[PDB]
Amino acid sequence: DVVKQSASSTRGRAFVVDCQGGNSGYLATYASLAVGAQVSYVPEEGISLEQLSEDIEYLAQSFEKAEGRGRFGKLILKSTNASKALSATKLAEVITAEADGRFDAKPAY
Amino acid sequence: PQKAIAVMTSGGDAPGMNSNVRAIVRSAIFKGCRAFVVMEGYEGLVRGGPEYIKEFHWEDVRGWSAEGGTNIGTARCMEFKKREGRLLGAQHLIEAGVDALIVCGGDGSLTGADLFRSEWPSLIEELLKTNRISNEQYERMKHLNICGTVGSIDNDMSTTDATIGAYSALDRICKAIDYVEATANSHSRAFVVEVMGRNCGWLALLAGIATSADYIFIPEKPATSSEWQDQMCDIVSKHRSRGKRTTIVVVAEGAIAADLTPISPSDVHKVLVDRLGLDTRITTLGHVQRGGTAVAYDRILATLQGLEAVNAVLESTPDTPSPLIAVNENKIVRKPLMESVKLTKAVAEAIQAKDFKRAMSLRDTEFIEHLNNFMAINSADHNEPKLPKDKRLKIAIVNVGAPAGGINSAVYSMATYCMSQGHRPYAIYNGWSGLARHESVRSLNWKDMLGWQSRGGSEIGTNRVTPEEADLGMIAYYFQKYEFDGLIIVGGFEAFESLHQLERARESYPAFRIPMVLIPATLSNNVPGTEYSLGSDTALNALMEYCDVVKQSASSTRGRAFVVDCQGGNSGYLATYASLAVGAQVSYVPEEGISLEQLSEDIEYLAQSFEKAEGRGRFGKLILKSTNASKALSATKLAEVITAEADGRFDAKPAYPGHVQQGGLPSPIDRTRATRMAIKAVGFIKDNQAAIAEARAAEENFNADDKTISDTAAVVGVKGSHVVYNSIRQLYDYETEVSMRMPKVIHWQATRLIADHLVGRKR
Amino acid sequence: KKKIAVMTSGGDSPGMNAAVRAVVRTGIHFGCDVFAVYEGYEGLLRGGKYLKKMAWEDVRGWLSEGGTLIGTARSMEFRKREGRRQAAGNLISQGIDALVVCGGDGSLTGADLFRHEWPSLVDELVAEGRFTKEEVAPYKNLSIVGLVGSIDNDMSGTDSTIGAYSALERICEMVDYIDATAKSHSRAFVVEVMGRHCGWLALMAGIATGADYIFIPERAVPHGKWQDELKEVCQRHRSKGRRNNTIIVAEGALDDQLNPVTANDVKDALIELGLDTKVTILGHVQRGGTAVAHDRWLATLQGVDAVKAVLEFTPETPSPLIGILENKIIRMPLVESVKLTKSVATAIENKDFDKAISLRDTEFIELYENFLSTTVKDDGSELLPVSDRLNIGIVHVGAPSAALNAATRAATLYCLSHGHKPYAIMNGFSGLIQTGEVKELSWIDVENWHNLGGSEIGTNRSVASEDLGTIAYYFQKNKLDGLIILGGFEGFRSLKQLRDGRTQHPIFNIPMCLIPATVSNNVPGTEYSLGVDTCLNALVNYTDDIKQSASATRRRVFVCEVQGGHSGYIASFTGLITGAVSVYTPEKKIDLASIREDITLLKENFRHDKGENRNGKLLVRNEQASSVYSTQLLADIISEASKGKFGVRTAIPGHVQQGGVPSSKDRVTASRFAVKCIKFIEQWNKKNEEDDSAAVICVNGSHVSFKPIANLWENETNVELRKGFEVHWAEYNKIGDILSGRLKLRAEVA
Ligand SMILES: O=P(O)(O)OC[C@H]1O[C@@](CO)(OP(=O)(O)O)[C@@H](O)[C@@H]1O
Ligand SMILES: O=P(O)(O)OC[C@H]1O[C@@](CO)(OP(=O)(O)O)[C@@H](O)[C@@H]1O
Ligand SMILES: O=P(O)(O)OC[C@H]1O[C@@](CO)(OP(=O)(O)O)[C@@H](O)[C@@H]1O
Ligand SMILES: O=P(O)(O)OC[C@H]1O[C@](O)(CO)[C@@H](O)[C@@H]1O
Ligand SMILES: O=P(O)(O)OC[C@H]1O[C@](O)(CO)[C@@H](O)[C@@H]1O
Repeated sequence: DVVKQSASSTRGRAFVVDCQGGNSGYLATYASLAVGAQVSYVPEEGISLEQLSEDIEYLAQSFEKAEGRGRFGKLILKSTNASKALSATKLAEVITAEADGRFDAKPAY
Repeated sequence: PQKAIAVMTSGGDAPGMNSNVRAIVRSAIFKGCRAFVVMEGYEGLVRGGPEYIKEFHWEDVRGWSAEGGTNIGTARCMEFKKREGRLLGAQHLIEAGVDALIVCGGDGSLTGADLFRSEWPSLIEELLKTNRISNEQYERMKHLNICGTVGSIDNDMSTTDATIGAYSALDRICKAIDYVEATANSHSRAFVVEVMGRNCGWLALLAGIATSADYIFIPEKPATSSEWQDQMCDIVSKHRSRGKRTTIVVVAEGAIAADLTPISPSDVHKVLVDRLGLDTRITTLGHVQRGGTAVAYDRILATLQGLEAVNAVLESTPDTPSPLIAVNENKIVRKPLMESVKLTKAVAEAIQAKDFKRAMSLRDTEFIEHLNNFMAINSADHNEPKLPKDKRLKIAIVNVGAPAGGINSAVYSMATYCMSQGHRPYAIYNGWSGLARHESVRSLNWKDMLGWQSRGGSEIGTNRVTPEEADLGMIAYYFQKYEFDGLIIVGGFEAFESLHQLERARESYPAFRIPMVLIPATLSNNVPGTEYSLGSDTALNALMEYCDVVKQSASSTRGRAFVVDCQGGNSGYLATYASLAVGAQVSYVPEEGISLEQLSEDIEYLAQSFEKAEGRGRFGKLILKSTNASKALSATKLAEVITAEADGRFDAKPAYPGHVQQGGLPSPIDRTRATRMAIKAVGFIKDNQAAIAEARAAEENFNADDKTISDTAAVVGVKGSHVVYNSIRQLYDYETEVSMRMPKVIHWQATRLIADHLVGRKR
Repeated sequence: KKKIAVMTSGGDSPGMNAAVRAVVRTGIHFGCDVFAVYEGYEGLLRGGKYLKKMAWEDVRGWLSEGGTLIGTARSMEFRKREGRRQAAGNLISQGIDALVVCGGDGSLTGADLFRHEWPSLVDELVAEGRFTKEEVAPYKNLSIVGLVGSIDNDMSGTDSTIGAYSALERICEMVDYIDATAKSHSRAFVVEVMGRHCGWLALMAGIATGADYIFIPERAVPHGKWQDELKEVCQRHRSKGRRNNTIIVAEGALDDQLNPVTANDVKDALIELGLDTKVTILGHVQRGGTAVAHDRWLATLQGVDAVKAVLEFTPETPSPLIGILENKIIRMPLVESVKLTKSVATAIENKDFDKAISLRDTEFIELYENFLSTTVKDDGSELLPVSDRLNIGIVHVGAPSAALNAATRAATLYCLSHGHKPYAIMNGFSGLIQTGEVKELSWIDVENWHNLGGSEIGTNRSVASEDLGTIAYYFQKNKLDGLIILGGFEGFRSLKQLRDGRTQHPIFNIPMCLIPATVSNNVPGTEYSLGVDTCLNALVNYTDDIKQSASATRRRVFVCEVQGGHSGYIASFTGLITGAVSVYTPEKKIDLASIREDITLLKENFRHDKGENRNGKLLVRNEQASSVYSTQLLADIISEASKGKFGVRTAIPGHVQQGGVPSSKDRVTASRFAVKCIKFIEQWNKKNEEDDSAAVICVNGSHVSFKPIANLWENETNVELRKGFEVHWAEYNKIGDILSGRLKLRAEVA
């Protein structure tokens, strides 16, 4: 809640939040449902580059449609074991790049 | 009252003399003596004072371990033959305060040293009785202490297994033949490669084995006159007619027939053309065999011998016979100069008196073994001769773990050896996963393996899947199906684990009730039961060369060090020897780790080094770091920390040679040693049929855990050119630290120290 | 339907396999069918079996294979029309009407006599049973394309023959070994090198090994006086401190009277002077070994053009021979070149060497001139200018390259030749500023620098602007008349800086030129910085080994990160002579889209494999390709998609790309360029008793010239990506994208 409020303040920003739970997506899932996370990645599913690309486009449009409005910050909860290759940090970097100026992303641990 | 030691290289130069000189200079300065270098051999002694008998300082041999020939030169001695020459020599030494002389070179040069030593008293006397030397001097050094270090590419000094330079020459030879082979294969030609070695055939033999030559002409086995033309023509013909497009005949420069008359390359050329009528060319490598930078083995050998050579002259006394450093069963030792040269003069005699077996015995600890091995693999299946009467089994070979230089040689050698015995060799492609999932058994046909003796990579394929992971059942099944009397596993620690699994899977699956044996192989040298896994020397050279190149870089920028990430898992073997071979300043290993304290001092020591070095031209510094030496600090991060801690005084960059560490084409050592391990493994298979056989009856309570049955599942190891055998059970249960994929006791912590001393590093 | 046949006849040379592999795949790509012809003409004669339809994978790995994998035998039977007609039947039998021959000048000739004689032989077959007029119909005319595969580079018409540089490299390797031992015994070695009747090999090797003297036919030595000239030279060098002498003698060496000059003739002469002398005949080591980067590159491109030329054939077009002229690939009338080369002997028979020498490659005369002025004219004799002799300074600006010393050396010797004083500005600009250290170089100081990589005087990236004044202070203090900057972009940036500083600093008005030096080839205005070839080869040897490591473990991809800063030239070139299935450069976008098309090509490609043994695949990614997608992220993203189907590993050669020893090409170019610069300084110095005096020596498609640093510093990407604006390789790439197997894999996925 606190992190999303941040994101909503800057406008056009999403946070990739590193979540616990080892190989269990239980925590990320319910947390996600409870805060209305836009995206959530879990160990059981992984993060396929394809899924990542669509999520980035969808997110992209979200902010466009949102214009500069006040409570449109977005959250991407990511269980750490959801990917050994992409960390919450690297994920934000990739998204921000793929975003291409449209919106950016920061990591949260 | 600081004494002094001096070195000189005499006779034909040989790769590694510089490494020798470098160690002697440093070891002397380390021990507290003053180091002296004699230019242009003994001539240098006739001429005198500085310029020819120049005092050296630590930084003067900097970088030498990576340079060819002798930087201090070697000349033909004229003046020293005469007494006035030998007299001047003594004066000049005395005038330089040098009464300890170390000479590196051929035996001829060694003896000259001894004589000089004995003639010393006589000389100083005349010198006194005529001034030239003060009375103060006469007393001060009325005795000459010397020590020899034999450097030669011929490897023909009887009391030592390897002369400094020998393996380097062998490397040069195999490199030229590998080139010649490719054009030869284009035209399906035949080449007669004339090789050096003077009167020894060590080079021609090893080369032939390494390059899979069709025939070698060595002087220790003249066996012929009329025999060789038929002997050669026969096996060549069989080879060519069965597929081999090329014909490589290695000819020792000093080969002769049984009648002691010489056999020349031409002689062999003619026959190849006239009798067999094939396109033939003669190639005389000449001195390239003398050039090049010393191979890791030579650098490391010369570096150790040099150190010992100083120890020897420093403890020699008027009554001690003149020493000489050598190697026996990969162990640095002292030998009496005289006996040694006497034993060598012997060979010439034995040869001059047709007693060839005698001469052959005077060579190195494993000369004969190689010859027999060559013979076998060379004939292999081309001659029904199937040495054993139907006692021939069906043996399987497989690769498990990372690829490594020499594994293909092992396979090729094991296959062709089987063929000379009558055994039927079967290869299991792509290890256990390849067996269970694709029934990958194949029959190794001689024609299909052309070239394998010297190929890198893994022709039959390898992975890290263990038997249990591929389903033991399917394994045992196919095993039974093909009826394997014995298994030969070539590979690393996964291959170790495999052996172990298959053996303790004995009772439960009687198909494993056969003899097994593991030929260790991994550039890491982390497999228990041996001091040398296959692929090691190839990686050591790969890394060494990389480092040479990288340090050159660092020296170019001035005030710069490189942190090179090394391989070897939890084994600091590679980093250690590499480090010793390239004179790395610092080296971090897994067994020791990288304590922030040590790091700090190394950074300061490094710091001063560069300050004292000023802007000079060859002061680059290397820090070899096994990856596992620290999970926290990577070569990259290490560089960053040093660079920061450096604080502008000097900086550091990372270097990740990575996989080139596996090398390309396996080294002559790795190749020849592979066929040696391969053959003794086949031997183990046959020699262990008895036991588990007369018991491999019904899978009844006649199968247990008795040393006699377990001991048919062992690792062919080596303890200094030796060859040992140890039950996988012995090793796995008491000598292994399986949790970390490596032996419980490390056998090279001592040399780590030597290394520090040579480069001046502390704790 | 078009079937094409490739044959490799004559003496084999490194690169032929590379050549064949192109022809096969370029053909298959364009819908043709390609057939290999084993044992050369012989196999062509023997027909069937000795003639085989090649698959795409039949040539995988051929980029790193010695000699020719389809062999080369000599055939007597072909010498008779029966045999020729014989063969012609074999081809027509397979529906083949295009022959691509790669080999010595000989084979190339015979390949024409065949095309000009085919219809005729076709009739016979129509008659004497064999073929109906109907069958032999479409296969009426022969298409013939020649590729010169030879280490002699004796084919007048084309600047370089496939395998010539490889053999050169081999010579250098061997001579380098010899040096060690020769140095120890202060001896003299007479080294004999192949070359048939061409001294290109000797001449190159001469310059590349710091030889004391050479012997080439194109310059028959003074029939009776050469043994003294030689002794003179060697003696003089030895007195100056040289310990060993090295004389390179070509096989075809001869004197005025066409009397052959022998290695031993040479040896005897030296023995006479009293020097411990040995003779070494390298022999066939000059024919083996894999192809160096130049030959793999040359062979792959020329092979691709041969197929295209075939598809472009017409009844009246004459037999084309694929060559290279302004470092661009060209086609030329085969018959012409065979004659022009045939004529070389002619002029030698009539002792008209001048005529002969002009028939050799574009740069031959230049080289020879370079060699003399750098080695024999140190007599005081040749250009020892009056007293308008100069103080020339030399600095290394940038990361180490492998030709700096060799170049500094050439420049020093030349300078001394003319009586100029060559100064070494120790440790780049930062060094000068901090210490004002400028040592005068002596003949013996520069000894053996010809093959010494790194920078003996020190080199670093500090630029001139760090304290433009103190620099100027020392240039003056040292009375410099000219400046040579050896280095990369920092050097280029520095030259600009100094040009500007002229207004405020009179001393910077002395002539100043930059010899680009960097593994990256990122210096604007030139197509070749020194050290580039050395890098490319280091990368070949590097990839060759890890390529073999992937093949060993089966089903495995390596992501290899190459240097070059923000210039993918090295990346592109490497990818081509590597067969890389994917080359990520900064010039080419790296988005998820691309990565996926890459995972695709891979997975797909891997579905096949089976052949294993030699099946390892790799990606070539440039150092700065993508700030986000690092070599590691790329490798892991890829693994994760593989889903255990295959494995991935990363390769970061790193600083070894700087080399250990310069390659023969870099060693020779360094000498050329170094001298050209001393000359340029001389010219301007005399032309002053205007920025054009501050230039960069450039090479553009074979043509070397000087380019004013100012007009150039607007072809740059200055305070940004530091690289030259344009890119001259986008052709390599699209071709590479075919042979690599990329598009082929792209297709299957759809
Ligand atoms: O301090 P450590 O041992 O790293 O534990 C951190 C976290 O690991 C976890 C997983 O996030 O353990 P576990 O998987 O067993 O549930 C949490 O329980 C715990 O908060
Ligand atoms: O590419 P993988 O198969 O992971 O292996 C890389 C390296 O790991 C090593 C150790 O560095 O394996 P190993 O410990 O079994 O010797 C090397 O042999 C091998 O080159
Ligand atoms: O030694 P550092 O200064 O880190 O340079 C590393 C590499 O970067 C490069 C580019 O890859 O610099 P540069 O662009 O100036 O040529 C290489 O030349 C150099 O080897
Ligand atoms: O180089 P030289 O003086 O001809 O001596 C060559 C001899 O030296 C050796 O290298 C032994 O030192 C032999 O292999 C060779 O036959
Ligand atoms: O190998 P061969 O049959 O002796 O032919 C050698 C000749 O071939 C060449 O390599 C030319 O193809 C020459 O350099 C050499 O003189």
